[PDB]
Amino acid sequence: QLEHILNEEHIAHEPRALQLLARAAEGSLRDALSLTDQAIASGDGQVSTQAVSAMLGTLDDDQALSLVEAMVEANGERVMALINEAAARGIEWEALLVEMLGLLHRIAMVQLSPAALGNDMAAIELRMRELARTIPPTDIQLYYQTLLIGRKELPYAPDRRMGVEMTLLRALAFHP
Amino acid sequence: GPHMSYQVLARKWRPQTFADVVGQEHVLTALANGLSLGRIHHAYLFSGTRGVGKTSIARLLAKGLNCETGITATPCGVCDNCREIEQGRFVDLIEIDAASRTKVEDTRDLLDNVQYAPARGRFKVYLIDEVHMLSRHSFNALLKTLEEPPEHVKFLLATTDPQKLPVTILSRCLQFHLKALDVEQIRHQLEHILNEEHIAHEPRALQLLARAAEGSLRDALSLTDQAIASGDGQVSTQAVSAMLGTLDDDQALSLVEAMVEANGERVMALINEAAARGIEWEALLVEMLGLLHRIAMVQLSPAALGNDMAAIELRMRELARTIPPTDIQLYYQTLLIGRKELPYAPDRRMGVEMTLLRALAFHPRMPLPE
Amino acid sequence: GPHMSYQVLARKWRPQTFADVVGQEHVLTALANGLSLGRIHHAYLFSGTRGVGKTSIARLLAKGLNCETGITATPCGVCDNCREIEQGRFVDLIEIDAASRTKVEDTRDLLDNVQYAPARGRFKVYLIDEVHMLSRHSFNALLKTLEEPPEHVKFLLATTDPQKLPVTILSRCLQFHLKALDVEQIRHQLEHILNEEHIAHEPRALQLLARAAEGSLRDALSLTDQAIASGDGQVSTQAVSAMLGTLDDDQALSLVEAMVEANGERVMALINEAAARGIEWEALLVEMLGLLHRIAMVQLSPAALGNDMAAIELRMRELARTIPPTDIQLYYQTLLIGRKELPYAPDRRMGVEMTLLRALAFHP
Amino acid sequence: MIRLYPEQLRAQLNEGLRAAYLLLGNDPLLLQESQDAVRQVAAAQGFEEHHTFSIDPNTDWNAIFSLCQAMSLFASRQTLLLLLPENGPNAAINEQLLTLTGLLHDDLLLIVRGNKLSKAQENAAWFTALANRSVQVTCQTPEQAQLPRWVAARAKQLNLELDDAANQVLCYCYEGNLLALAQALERLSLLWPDGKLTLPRVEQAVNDAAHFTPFHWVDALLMGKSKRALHILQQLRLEGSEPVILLRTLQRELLLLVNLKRQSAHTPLRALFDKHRVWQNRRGMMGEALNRLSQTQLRQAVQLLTRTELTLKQDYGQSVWAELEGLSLLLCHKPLADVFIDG
Amino acid sequence: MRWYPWLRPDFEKLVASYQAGRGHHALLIQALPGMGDDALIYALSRYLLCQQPQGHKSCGHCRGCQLMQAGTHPDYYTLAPEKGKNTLGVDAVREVTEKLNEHARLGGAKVVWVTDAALLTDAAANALLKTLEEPPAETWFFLATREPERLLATLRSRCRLHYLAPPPEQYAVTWLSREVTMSQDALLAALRLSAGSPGAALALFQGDNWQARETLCQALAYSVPSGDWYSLLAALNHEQAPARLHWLATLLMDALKRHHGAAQVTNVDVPGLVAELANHLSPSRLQAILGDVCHIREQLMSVTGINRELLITDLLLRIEHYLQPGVVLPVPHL
Amino acid sequence: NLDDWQSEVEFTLPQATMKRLIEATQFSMAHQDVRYYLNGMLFETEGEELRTVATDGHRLAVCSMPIGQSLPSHSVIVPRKGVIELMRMLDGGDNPLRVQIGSNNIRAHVGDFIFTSKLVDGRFPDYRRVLPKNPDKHLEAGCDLLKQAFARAAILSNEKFRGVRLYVSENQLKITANNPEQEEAEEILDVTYSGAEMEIGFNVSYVLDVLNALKCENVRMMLTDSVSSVQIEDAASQSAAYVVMPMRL
RNA sequence: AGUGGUGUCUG
DNA sequence: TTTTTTTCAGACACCACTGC
Ligand SMILES: Nc1ncnc2c1ncn2[C@@H]1O[C@H](COP(=O)(O)OP(=O)(O)O)[C@@H](O)[C@H]1O
Ligand SMILES: Nc1ncnc2c1ncn2[C@@H]1O[C@H](COP(=O)(O)OP(=O)(O)O)[C@@H](O)[C@H]1O
Ligand code: BEF
Ligand code: BEF
Ligand SMILES: [Mg+2]
Ligand SMILES: [Mg+2]
Ligand SMILES: [Zn+2]
Ligand SMILES: [Zn+2]
Ligand SMILES: [Zn+2]
Repeated sequence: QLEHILNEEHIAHEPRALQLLARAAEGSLRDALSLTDQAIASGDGQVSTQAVSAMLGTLDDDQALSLVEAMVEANGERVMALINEAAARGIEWEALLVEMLGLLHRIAMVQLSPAALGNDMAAIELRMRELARTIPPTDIQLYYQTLLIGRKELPYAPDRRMGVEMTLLRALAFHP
Repeated sequence: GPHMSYQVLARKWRPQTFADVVGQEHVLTALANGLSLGRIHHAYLFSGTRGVGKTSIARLLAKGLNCETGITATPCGVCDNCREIEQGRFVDLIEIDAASRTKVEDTRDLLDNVQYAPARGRFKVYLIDEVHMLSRHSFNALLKTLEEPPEHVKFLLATTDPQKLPVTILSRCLQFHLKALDVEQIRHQLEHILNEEHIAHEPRALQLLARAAEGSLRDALSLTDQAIASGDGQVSTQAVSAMLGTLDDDQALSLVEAMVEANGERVMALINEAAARGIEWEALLVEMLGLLHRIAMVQLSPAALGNDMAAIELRMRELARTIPPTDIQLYYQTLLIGRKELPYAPDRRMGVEMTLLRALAFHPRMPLPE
Repeated sequence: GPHMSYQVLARKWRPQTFADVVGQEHVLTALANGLSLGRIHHAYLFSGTRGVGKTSIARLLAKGLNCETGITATPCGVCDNCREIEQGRFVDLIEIDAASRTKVEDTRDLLDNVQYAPARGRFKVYLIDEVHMLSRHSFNALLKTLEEPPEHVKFLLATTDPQKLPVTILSRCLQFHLKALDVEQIRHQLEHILNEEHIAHEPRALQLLARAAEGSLRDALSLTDQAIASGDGQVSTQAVSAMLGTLDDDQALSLVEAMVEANGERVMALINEAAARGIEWEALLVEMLGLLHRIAMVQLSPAALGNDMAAIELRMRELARTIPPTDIQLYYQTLLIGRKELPYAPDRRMGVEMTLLRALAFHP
Repeated sequence: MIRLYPEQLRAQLNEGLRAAYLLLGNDPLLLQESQDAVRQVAAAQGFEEHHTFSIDPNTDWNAIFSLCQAMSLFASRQTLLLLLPENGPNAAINEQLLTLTGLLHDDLLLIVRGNKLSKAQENAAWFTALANRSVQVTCQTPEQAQLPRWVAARAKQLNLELDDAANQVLCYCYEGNLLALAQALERLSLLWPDGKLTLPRVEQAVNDAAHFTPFHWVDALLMGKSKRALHILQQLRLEGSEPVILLRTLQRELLLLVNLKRQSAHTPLRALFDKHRVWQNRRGMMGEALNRLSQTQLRQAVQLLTRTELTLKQDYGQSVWAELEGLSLLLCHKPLADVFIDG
Repeated sequence: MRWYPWLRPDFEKLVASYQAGRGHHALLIQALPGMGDDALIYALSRYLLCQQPQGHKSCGHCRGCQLMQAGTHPDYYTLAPEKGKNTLGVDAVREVTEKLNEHARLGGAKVVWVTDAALLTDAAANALLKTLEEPPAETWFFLATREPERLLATLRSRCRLHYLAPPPEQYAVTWLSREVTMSQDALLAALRLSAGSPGAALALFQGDNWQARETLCQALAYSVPSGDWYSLLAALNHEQAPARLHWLATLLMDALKRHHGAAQVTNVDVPGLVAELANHLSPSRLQAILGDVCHIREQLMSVTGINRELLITDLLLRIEHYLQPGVVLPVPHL
Repeated sequence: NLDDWQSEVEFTLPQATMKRLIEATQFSMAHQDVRYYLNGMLFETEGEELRTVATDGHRLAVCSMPIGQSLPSHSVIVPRKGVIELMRMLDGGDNPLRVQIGSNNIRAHVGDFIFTSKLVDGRFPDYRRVLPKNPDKHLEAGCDLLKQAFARAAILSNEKFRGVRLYVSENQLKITANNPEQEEAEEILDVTYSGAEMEIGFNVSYVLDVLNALKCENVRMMLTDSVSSVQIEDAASQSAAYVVMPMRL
């Protein structure tokens, strides 16, 4: 529908930008249309893939899942980049740790039984599956314990940013 | 000294054009492009952290819409409409302190008067600030007029947490997220302001102010006003360091080294010196903890160090290369536990002293003699 | 002749003008320079621990701002405005107990009246105290008026827990951090108060009160009034040491020594003796922590033992020669955890006994 | 009175109409259809004028008494209806119900609609005075083991062909949701006038509406069905159920399980069941559960349940539903990790 | 409101402070439950609100004291938790503070008494600030607390603190023997269970809770040899759970004391059970069990609405798990 | 019951006198204000004069009436509820009114019955400093003439903050109102005046209440500058004065 | 508009 | 057979009945 709307609006569009917008819509067509008008705003009457992706990254709030993906993968530079993103957004750090804890707990519950994925998280199903199928339960246990300890010691840190960064550094250093 | 110059930098330096903003470029570029092409969406939401230009940019947009000339992305100043908007009390720019109009009867009263034509300008720009305070009924009441309002009414919403809004509204309105400001932008803004205020300033003072602002420029301006009040209308390293209650990184790194290199006598000497300067002990622990975390981050990647502490960069590198990560983790944990136990220590001074002594006794490469 | 009656040491001895304030020279000089230079902000947030001066500093700032002389760094008395402000009569100083007016109706109908001109003073000062107890919607209501108040309105917030305020509220203010008062200066203020009030005393009681006030002058005055009631108007060493639990003897060293040797019966016998003495368990534990701290000090650098305890000096030096630093650190951590969890025990004596049970049986 | 299921109501209505009809049960659909049938049959025998009332502490009883005693200028043959409140015939309502039971007449027909009545609590007086010449109609939601044949009967009476697969899919998405289930059958009839429903036809045009109570969750745990219990938990999360109700409902049966497994070393489970006054259908599933990985999950699960309870009852942010997922997975023969159990 | 003898000296030290006008308005009493803080505060209020006080006691003739005896006095404000709730809300504190703006109805002082400062909500405690700080003229405040450090720091900052010392152990035993006649070791153990407060020990003896303590002792006489600690649930689950958890923890403490050869234990009248506790249970296990029992008691006391049955069941099952070999024990932490 | 044997001041005052005295000051009290001393009416006794003062920090109202009986100077603050219910029970002007004010409670013997209330502990501010001390501009108008013009202007007034700009020129007065809808109302009135052009923006409800309190035919307003207060009274007496402090909008 | 009740949702 | 929930504090939202 976005493709048809843009084609009838004589708006130059790139095929990948439409898929990015649709994925970012979360199933609501009006969300896609508002994001599309905004993407035309971020630019000059053309829906370019780079501009749309940059706009989506600016609007992105899915930091904890990406942090868990990069920390489990042991990607230190990506983890630090994601922490920089979460800092620039003015995102609460204890909330970030709680979101990561919940994601790891849900990954473990999915590993125990596939029915643990409800309809509340239909946006992030695939990634969760990818993380549950490919990561042994021992590593998830270790990471959950590390992040729980870090959130326990978060208030007594130079600042919340450094506390979260150090907890993620410990989790990376585990390399289990 | 000067006259009644009470007008504080926080408000006197509120941006008045899109050229006077410190770089919310993802927002400014979109607003300029849309206003140039005319794709003026009927409702959208500036969402960010504190003091990063949500309200200011909203006012600049109102200026851009209501200028006497054609609808332009660069508002003028000779125009009567923009002059009224800048001075406040504009006929059509209806600022709505949403935290004072949370109720649904207030929202209904707002929606009844929507269809009335604008008086002097071309838009009746509703500027709802701190939207997240509206009740659920107020949000649902706004829903229909947010779908399609009259051709002259624009909604400018602004809030700190966009996730407390019902997601229907997040569908109705465009979303622009204003991120926090890097240290360089804040320090350059402080430089420019103090040039225009005829107040002599020093480099390290502005660097420390920009570091302690925490990514928001309103905190930086309040801190700058406090520093100007601390001095005789002058910004200096001594004044800002006394105001912020912190330590120069050289002293903290000297104490951290004396801990690492097992120079306990040096630890005692620097503790006594910091006692002489009248600096908080928990501040000492926090600064050593921050330096240890910076060493650990350097161990992760060389790009961890920021330019603000470039003076000690070399030493950082050395202490990062000398100490393997397990000892850095041990020191950080010991100092963290010491800070956590500091309130229950008999005295804060001896609490920090015993934290350092414990970090020295459990030293793996050079333990205290048994 | 008191207004009706003697109104307590803490209430009578509030700083009436500048240069009467004890310490806090950071905020004092900053406010003085702001008043003299014309750099006046609309929102000052005086945040700090208890009883170091946050309401008194704010009241002094309110006096200075709208004094009849002008915008003066040092307010006078005698004239109308600063006479009324200290008497709780001045209309333009609106004092809000934010812990009682937490509601949003109250904040909104406070903001309703901000636009009107002040009654007689230049500035319509709003002094909100205990700000952290305002509700979330109350803070968010105050946001846009702290940001852009009228030209005649000044806001003076005071907070004990500045972290509890929203980041936005902290962002719109000058966050003046009221540093706590160290032992020497709080002792000097107590000395000046007791000399001006013609109450005889002893110096040792003075520094006992100073070091037991935890860096808060209101607590020092409260303890001083308690000692005055106890000591029949004299702040004496014996009366303070009996009122404020202190360990004059070396029993804090004896119990530490018995606990170092992992001797159980002796430790329990000495705890029972201390309970018979009516000892203060918090004081006993802080003395143990300080004693282990000095043991660690003399372990690191010899001859660091304070000359004060030269009487028992050798004993601790002996310990410095005997017990490895790791065990001293472990004992310190255990006793400190006991200090932290002492209030949350079925009894104080039971909490101390549990702490010394955890601390007694590491090695055997 | 004549106690009746909805099956024979038509027949009874053809036999004759009594003084009062009491439609009781927890199923909105069964009550609604029974009321519609009763009103249609009454209209067939001249009962033309209708009325409605909600039995509430703020209702105007005087209007009810006036309309029951007095007659109208037209349509003298009249019927009256009352919606009983959620709790039922409150102690302040039984006396006025008795007055209505005195203020009736052969001209009026009374319809009583509401949830099931705790007969053990409320009996006689009003109940027996109606029982003299009245009908009780029990309209309660068929349970999971009974729903498939009900849906098959409904499909047969609506002229649809449901196979076992479509029947079980419909019984899956809609439980305790017989109203939406009937609406789903009606929508499927609208979608295809063929009347032949297969697996994909029902699969496409169906939503996971459902409606469960914590007892369903506890029963699913006792049977050890992972997917069923997790579906129930998700459904009560979306429905907005209070998690503390779930905690108490699980806790009762969990402490019973702990007691039974501890005492089973000296006594067979039959005498333990008799000791604790547990019913036979409960007895079967509890016997099935007691010998399914016990003596480890019964203290580990109590530990996790205590963790959830304290976390729920100290803060206000909740976030206990994932911990309830942990419990749902522990009691269904899927061992967890000590990391999440201890915390 | 009964007068205990040990209040008699301390009363003087307080009432003399209110005779010269030098009394701190906000007097915070630190006293164990039953020690007599309530009676002391009540007597002080009767002295203060009498229009013509005589010496150091209530005159018993003036309008103020006869209204106080009648339970109705407009100048006498009391802050107590609402019936059925163990919490003092912010609304009552706020109402009393607003009523303090008006002058005293009877022309005398204004006396506000908070029954127990520990039950105050955080909001209620904060609303009491700036009124303790600078109360209107002739306003006298009072507070009571089991442990002052549990109160808000700012709340006790503006309060002169008076500590009611429990009487000497021999004198407390003498008073208990004068009150009720039982074995000397029984009174001694009851006293030292109650933190030396004779009032709490006396209340323990008058109530049935001593029989419940004996029930727990019997259930332990079964539980310790066989490792069957779950049974104690029947003897633990009750409205008075914290008291029985405290008794269990004190039995464990006595066992640990006997392991180290301590001269004096708490349960002096129960030597056989503490001997069984010491012999069968390892000191490390004893310490872990004591720590967990105390932690569960504190959780049960602090968090409101908690389920006693879940807490006690988990505690007993965890203890039974700890008794088995090959398992780790809890480590106290910061 | 009556333990207030001694009273600070005593009045045997006609009912109509105190009816006017309260009615001329009641509307300026503060309702549930944080300044607890302003949530009431100050009765002040000096010479043979009794004065009621009420302010909320945005408007002051003072009304003085002679008694004839010499009384000591005294001040008292009667709360909002007490004074309102005393006003309600103050009917039947035939019977005199007895007033008995002590240091902590107030009593009013009306007709045959007795009324009791408590006092506000705070000390009322000095209203003499609120009154402008150098009124250089004096203007006169008709009470009803001025009031109807203000009402017509208030018709199209900001419903939230009812505020009008009053301009004074030579023998001419101007009242301008606007609402957020830009609906402008403008009323011009003929007055007698001698001074300089001046604009001042103040609330409308307060001025209308002031005019309604002065049931007179000639009204004198005294003004100093655009920022200070305005003192309104009648030209036939000086027993009732009102102070309206403007808005800075 | 003042007063009182119901009820729902946020920490 | 029934069997189902902690809490203190605060913010809205709707609907009598009163009172002009
Ligand atoms: N992008 C920016 N450029 C320049 N100044 C800024 C910027 N953002 C914030 N400020 C400073 O902060 C003050 C208030 O900013 P404001 O726009 O109110 O932030 P908010 O988004 O929180 O309302 C301004 O007066 C200005 O000095
Ligand atoms: N800086 C100070 N200088 C002098 N006295 C002080 C100071 N700080 C506190 N005090 C004493 O403490 C009493 C209470 O001070 P206050 O300013 O109310 O503390 P708070 O910040 O906690 O409200 C004062 O009456 C004064 O005696
Ligand atoms: F509007 Be901002 F958060 F100061
Ligand atoms: F106001 Be203070 F912190 F006692
Ligand atoms: Mg803003
Ligand atoms: Mg204060
Ligand atoms: Zn313009
Ligand atoms: Zn002065
Ligand atoms: Zn008396």
